Amino acid sequence: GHHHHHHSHMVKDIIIASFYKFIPLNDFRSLREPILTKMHEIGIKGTIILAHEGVNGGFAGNREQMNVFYDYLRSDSRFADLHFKETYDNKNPFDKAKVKLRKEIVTMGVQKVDPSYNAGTYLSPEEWHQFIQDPNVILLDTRNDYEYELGTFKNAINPDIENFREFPDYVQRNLIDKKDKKIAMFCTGGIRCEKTTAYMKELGFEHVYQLHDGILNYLESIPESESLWEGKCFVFDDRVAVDQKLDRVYPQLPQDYKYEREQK
Repeated sequence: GHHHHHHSHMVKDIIIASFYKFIPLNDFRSLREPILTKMHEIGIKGTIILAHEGVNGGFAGNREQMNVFYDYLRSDSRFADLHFKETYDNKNPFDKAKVKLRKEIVTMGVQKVDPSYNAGTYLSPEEWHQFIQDPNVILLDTRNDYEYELGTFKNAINPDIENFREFPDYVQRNLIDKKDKKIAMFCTGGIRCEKTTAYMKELGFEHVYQLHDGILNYLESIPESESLWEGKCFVFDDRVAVDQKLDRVYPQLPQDYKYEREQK
């Protein structure tokens, strides 16, 4: 019933969820207090970002805690189908519960980017695996410089940006003459590519593709022996990065990360 100690079958019994959803939230400001209160009651640590355009977050707890909190979030009909993508550790990688209100759930700094009309641009990990072996594909990391340096897909280009809002300028100065080229984009869990792909499609890019649910989805789906992933995958929490097995890198990476998704 949740009030009895019963250790998980797993040694890594802390669940770390990552999620996002683009859906208009007219009352998004009024959701902050109820969600935050439930995090406090249940003992969830993590950061959830709310905006008019939707929700994004990462948070952690044991299975009993996640059962209660998933159910709570999903009790809003607009969130009934939130997909919590899980990785696991033996430590909670978040220091406290935070809910932030923002202009965007991930800040690219461009006014009318509609991530609807992204239909046809998503590649599953299996499709992606085949797609990005083509040396003629422009394989483009959408992540920040600190992320790229820890690890990336084989042959991936680094846009060398400090913040996601620098991405449109990168497109404008580097890719505008390449609208008819195959361009494949990826990030940690998919959220940034939702905006980059929509933004570029509108600009007239005809062959832009994005890795569905990002690097973490690929690492879970593709066996390590075949994987085109190199190095470690940066994450926006205490773990700093995870390896191909989606485990916290050991020994622990320096935690001047810096972390949370608001800096992204």
